Parts: sequence; C-alpha cells; structure tokens
Amino acid sequence: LDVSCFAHDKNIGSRTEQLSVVHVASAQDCMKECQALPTCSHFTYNKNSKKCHLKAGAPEFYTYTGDMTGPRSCEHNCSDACWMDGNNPLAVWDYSGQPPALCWAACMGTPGCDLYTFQGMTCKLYSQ
Amino acid sequence: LDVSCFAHDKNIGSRTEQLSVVHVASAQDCMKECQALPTCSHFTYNKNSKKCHLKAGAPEFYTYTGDMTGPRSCEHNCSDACWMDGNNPLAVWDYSGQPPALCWAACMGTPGCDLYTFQGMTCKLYSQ
Ligand SMILES: OC[C@H]1O[C@@H](S)[C@H](O)[C@@H](O)[C@H]1O
Ligand SMILES: OC[C@H]1O[C@@H](S)[C@H](O)[C@@H](O)[C@H]1O
Ligand SMILES: [Cl-]
Ligand SMILES: [Cl-]
Ligand SMILES: [Cl-]
Ligand SMILES: [Cl-]
Ligand SMILES: [Cl-]
Ligand SMILES: [Cl-]
Ligand SMILES: [Cl-]
Ligand SMILES: [Cl-]
Ligand SMILES: [Cl-]
Ligand SMILES: [Cl-]
Repeated sequence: LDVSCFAHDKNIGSRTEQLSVVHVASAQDCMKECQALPTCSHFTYNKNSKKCHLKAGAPEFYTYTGDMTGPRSCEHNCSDACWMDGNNPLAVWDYSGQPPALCWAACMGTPGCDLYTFQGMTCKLYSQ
Repeated sequence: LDVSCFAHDKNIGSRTEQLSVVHVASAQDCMKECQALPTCSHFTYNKNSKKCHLKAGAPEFYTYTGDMTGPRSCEHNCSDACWMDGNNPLAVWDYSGQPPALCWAACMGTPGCDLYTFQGMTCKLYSQ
C-alpha cells in the first residue's frame, strides 16, 4: 500500500471526529485499516504513540508532534476538474492557439454543457 | 469591445452553420453583431472580403485565408473547472503541502460534493 503521497515527518494531524482508533506498526497498516471501513476518508497516524485514527469527514489539518495524515488511498491523482463518479466528457477538442473564451463559446453552443475546462491545448465539455 | 484575445492574422475560420451574415469594417463590429443576437456564440470575420458570420453552435475550426474567429466576448477568462451558471463552492481550503488524494478525501467526506479541484494550494469542493 503506497504511502509516499503524503508527508510522514511534518507533524500534520487532522482533528476530524473518528470512526475508529487502533494501534498499528506503520502508516501502511493504518491505511489498510482505513480501507477496511467503507466510510473512512483519511487517517492520522502518530510515529511515537503508534495510534491510528480512522476518520470519515473532510480533513481538519493541524500540528501535532509525530502525526502524519494520509488519504484512504494515494491512487487518487486528479487535480483538474475531478468528478467523484467519473463523468465522461461531452466533447474533447484541440483548441491549440485559442483563448479560453472560445472554449466558453463551445460550451454555450453545446446542448447539455454545464462546465468546461481548458488545460494545455484541450477544450473539454461536461454535462452534470 | 475587446478583440485582443484571439489571433487576427492566422487564417482561423469556423465551419459552423450561421445565424446571420453581414459585411462590417472590423472584427470589433462583427463582435458587436454577435452580441446583438442572444444565441451567437462565436463569429468568423474575413479581413479581405469583410464578411462577418455569426454562429450559434460550438466552433468548427479550419484554415481559410483572411479569417479570424472570435468569441461572443473576450471577457470569458476561466480555464480551470468553469461552471457556465457559476456555482459557488461548497468549500475552499488551504491544502498547502497535501497531495491531491487528500482533496479527494475531503470531497468523499463532504455531503453533496460531486467534484473537486486542486490548483496551487487550494482544495475546492463543488456540488452540481
Ligand atoms: O495524534 C494525536 C491525535 O490527537 C487526537 S485527540 C486526534 O483526533 C488524532 O487524529 C491525532 O491527531
Ligand atoms: O471566411 C470564409 C467563410 O467561409 C464560409 S462558407 C464559413 O462558414 C465562414 O465562417 C467563413 O470561414
Ligand atoms: Cl516527509
Ligand atoms: Cl495548527
Ligand atoms: Cl485518479
Ligand atoms: Cl479536434
Ligand atoms: Cl443548454
Ligand atoms: Cl495575430
Ligand atoms: Cl484545415
Ligand atoms: Cl470569467
Ligand atoms: Cl483553511
Ligand atoms: Cl454524498
């Protein structure tokens, strides 16, 4: 279980109410505990105390010595327009050399388009 | 009327079916014609012929000598996760030093969150 996506040595804890507390030998075991609970979104593991705290809600970051905070999984890589349920674009177009406004124009002119993104040279259209 | 957002000298036309054809003296007048029609999304104006073609649907770019293609307005600047109707985020958080996966985690753990974006240091949560 990949635990490289988050800092282990920066004292980052989360105050969110927990679902479960256990003691485990490493961060990867805490992650595994989190994955075993359907509703666990993230976890705080403490290096010194070895307590592992599984949590459901959104993180509430704060500083506590020895803490590290990891997601349910590090597999989640998306940062640009990230639909939780996935959602296939209505349209994906090469808009090299075009302003954002013309991707806006494409969305206005496409029935069902609620949202557009323009990263790099790609104009991409979505329906809710 | 700002027409700087698009190339004037690169022979970029659009094949989309038109709403209206007129002759005008400049690109800014073609833009003005487009704005006068509720359904105009973009326009192609030709430098040599001076024909201005107002269009409703999504652009269909192609090469034609003297063409330029402009949006309804250049005011539309958004490129990152652009909701046509606007849509205020459910949540906006400082996630400095966090992987995308923890913004994913925030969305999972927030009732109503359908979509997240993580640009710079900001984790931002949306409902449809
Ligand atoms: O590690 C110390 C510990 O403090 C408790 S009370 C928090 O809720 C945990 O997530 C963790 O940060
Ligand atoms: O400018 C020549 C002209 O060609 C017609 S037939 C297209 O639909 C116009 O948008 C424009 O590209
Ligand atoms: Cl580290
Ligand atoms: Cl703090
Ligand atoms: Cl992913
Ligand atoms: Cl294309
Ligand atoms: Cl529509
Ligand atoms: Cl130019
Ligand atoms: Cl072409
Ligand atoms: Cl804007
Ligand atoms: Cl904050
Ligand atoms: Cl939900």
